Amino acid sequence: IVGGYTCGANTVPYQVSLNSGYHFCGGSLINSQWVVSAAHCYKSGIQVRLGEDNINVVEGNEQFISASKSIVHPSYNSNTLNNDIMLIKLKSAASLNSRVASISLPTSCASAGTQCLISGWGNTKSSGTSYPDVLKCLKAPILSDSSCKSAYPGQITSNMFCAGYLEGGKDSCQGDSGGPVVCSGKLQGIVSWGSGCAQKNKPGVYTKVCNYVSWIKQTIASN
Ligand SMILES: NCc1cccc(-n2cccc2)c1
Ligand SMILES: [Ca+2]
Repeated sequence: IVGGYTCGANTVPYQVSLNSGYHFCGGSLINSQWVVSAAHCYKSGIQVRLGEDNINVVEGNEQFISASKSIVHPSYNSNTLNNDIMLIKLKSAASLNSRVASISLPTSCASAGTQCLISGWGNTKSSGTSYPDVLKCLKAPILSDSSCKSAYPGQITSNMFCAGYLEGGKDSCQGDSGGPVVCSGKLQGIVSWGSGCAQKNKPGVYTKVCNYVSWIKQTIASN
């Protein structure tokens, strides 16, 4: 997160860190056994880390649970990043509490102008490289489809939306991938892609979660 703020420990209780020897992506806990992330975060040997603030220090509220299965969306295209969504099942159910909690799926899509919270342990620099230990947060509005398409000609599908600031300075970044965009207490987006970070006229692009609720529910119901 570039141009954000320190969230505060366990203030984003649905935020997970995906770890394969090191943090590599964010995710969102959607029930005791399931995490939603980006398809471009797919790899084998994933441990889901819940209740994290400082990802380099065991602070006492963590739960570390290995993935038993990952399910990349059947229509994910890694070239265009269309359908950039994946489900991860935990080997055992997380113990839910005030600091480890699921986030609700949307019942409808959120409109341009809606204020959202984007979070993660990604790069905090727009030019350089600096990775934080503690969770960073950014309040950002959803941008109009037209402005999103104008920013990225030929690249925005119906499964994507832009959020952030066309002036730059405030954005998600490398390592925030797969993490949450939460608006009005619903998971509306997944950190997906962009062109660099916090650059003028290059806002963050996010997987449009409301398009996938049926797939998520049915997949969970049979797996
Ligand atoms: N600024 C949007 C964004 C989201 C997720 C990742 C990246 N990124 C990947 C490499 C460099 C930036 C950007
Ligand atoms: Ca920790």
